[PDB]
Amino acid sequence: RAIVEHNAIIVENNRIIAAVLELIVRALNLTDAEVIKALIELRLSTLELVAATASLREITEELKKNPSEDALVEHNRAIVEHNAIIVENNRIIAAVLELIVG
Amino acid sequence: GSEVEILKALLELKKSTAELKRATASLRAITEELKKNPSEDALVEHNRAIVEHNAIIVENNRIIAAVLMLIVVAVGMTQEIKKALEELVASTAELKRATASLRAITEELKKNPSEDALVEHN
Repeated sequence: RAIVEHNAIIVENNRIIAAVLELIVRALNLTDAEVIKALIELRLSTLELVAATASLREITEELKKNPSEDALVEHNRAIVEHNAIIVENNRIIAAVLELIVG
Repeated sequence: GSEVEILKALLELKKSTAELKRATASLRAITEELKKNPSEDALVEHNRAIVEHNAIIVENNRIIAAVLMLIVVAVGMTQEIKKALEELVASTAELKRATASLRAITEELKKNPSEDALVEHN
């Protein structure tokens, strides 16, 4: 349960960061094609992250209702895939910050 | 000399290649079989360590062979160097003979400065 709450928090945190990044890019009037592309990639990765998060929550609820060894291993796999998605989303956020700072 | 050392280096390349192919095959068998049940943690972690160890060994064998080929190429010139040395030794001995002859001529020319001695000097 704590892991699921943590992932929900990460998703909200990255949504907020993507929004603040858009505010920064607009406030600084940046036109660099690389930052615009990075923002597009970020938006797409946040869509993937939200959908994966919803899938993880549903899987966790199904595990809770009918706990089993097979359901538990499927849930753990869902978590590994979710963490991989979070890592990709953080990579994109890092790329955007690198472009803003540098 | 180098005729056998190089044959052994080729055998090494053959064996490290076969090792690489087999290590890769287990790399993949591991990914496909272990993702089926991630709870078998010891098996997947041990086999991944095995794969990394083999990959490192293969890379090291490649580098070692690359260095030994430089030693082998230096070795393969043994006969060319030996012949160059034989020529250099013969040249040194001839230079010594010419020097001794010139010294004797110098002494003869100074002691008895005949025109023939000047011709011999030149």
